Amino acid sequence: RPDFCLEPPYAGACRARIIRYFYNAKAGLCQTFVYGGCRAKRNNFKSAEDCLRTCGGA
Repeated sequence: RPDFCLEPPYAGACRARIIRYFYNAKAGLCQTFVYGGCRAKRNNFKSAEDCLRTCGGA
């Protein structure tokens, strides 16, 4: 699995409330989180499908 998928979700410092997905590697699930709109890291997807396609293979 890609290393960036193992990183914790990153809201960042900005003040928007944008629902995004991250791969939760303990759960083995893509989950939602609130992204603030700046400085996104890579474990931050616009859909569950994109998250799972990227992060959701061994």
